[PDB]
Amino acid sequence: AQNPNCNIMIFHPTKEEFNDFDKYIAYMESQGAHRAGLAKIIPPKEWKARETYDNISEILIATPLQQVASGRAGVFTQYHKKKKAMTVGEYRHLANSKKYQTPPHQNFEDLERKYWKNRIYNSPIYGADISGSLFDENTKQWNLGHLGTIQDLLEKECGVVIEGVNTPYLYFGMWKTTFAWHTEDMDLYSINYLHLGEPKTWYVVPPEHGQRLERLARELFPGSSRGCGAFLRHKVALISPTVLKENGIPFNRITQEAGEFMVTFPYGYHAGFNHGFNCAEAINFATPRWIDYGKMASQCSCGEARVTFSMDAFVRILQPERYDLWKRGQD
Ligand SMILES: O=C(O)CNC(=O)C(=O)O
Ligand SMILES: [Mg+2]
Ligand code: NI
Ligand SMILES: [Zn+2]
Repeated sequence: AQNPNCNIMIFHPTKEEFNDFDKYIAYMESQGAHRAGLAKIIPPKEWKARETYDNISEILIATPLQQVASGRAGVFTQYHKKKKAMTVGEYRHLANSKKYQTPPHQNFEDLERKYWKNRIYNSPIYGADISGSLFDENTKQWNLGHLGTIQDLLEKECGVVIEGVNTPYLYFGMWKTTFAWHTEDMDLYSINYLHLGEPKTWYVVPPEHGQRLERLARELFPGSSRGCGAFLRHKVALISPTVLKENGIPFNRITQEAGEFMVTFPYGYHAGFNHGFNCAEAINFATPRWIDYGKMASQCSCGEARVTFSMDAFVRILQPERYDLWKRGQD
């Protein structure tokens, strides 16, 4: 069995190996990369996503989100308070202000210590989930707006044509912006490219151990768990590495830098934080190996999780018994 300790693997594809996206995902899996839940892909030195980032300031962040925490430093939830619209140039100036800028630090480990000690005492503002792309149309390799769609994969595997579309999203971050513990919608893959700026630290639980994280979360968030049998779908709960280690939960950590891709694998729980002003692009995707995970994915039906149009068909075809209850949650 490849990668039996479920370590995060780092890949360096050549320019020739960078041509065929599907083939390279399957290669990484042949080496056991999915057992970690997360892999890093460093593009060949010949590749670029676009020519420059000098002309992005006029992108609008229509609904910036202030991430307000409740709880204790290692075990907390966050809610998102909507703020007034601002441009990317306005948001960058805000991120660099004395109130929001990254503090002085020695290295990534010192900054990680400061994040976990202090995060709850501040409310950073995140530009998340903005439909769009920063890849140039002429970038032919690993262009996240030109991937094979999940609807086409379901049709190729199962024979059924379905409605829906699959497009990328932009994330503009600042110091202490946080992504809560989650797996993807329908336990899909994700791919994330860090276009510019400061790093992103990730934490991940191997897919084979995801239910250990779920049991801890039910213990640590007992009101939320009574409310919803899949409350981590709400994407609000944070648990620190120290707390995970105290409770024997298997996990790994890695820091992504500008110019790097990360891939999350089906049912790989992940969480993390941004080091300072940055911009990432991400999209969900599927492969043949996903179908079995999609059929078994948990679902939130309490009303909270509320998701895209395109998840309807995935539930309806892969999970027909759950469909009626899930759709009640959506309405
Ligand atoms: O970058 C973020 O805020 C969160 N990203 C993801 O969870 C992802 O790419 O799957
Ligand atoms: Mg612009
Ligand atoms: Ni994710
Ligand atoms: Zn729910």
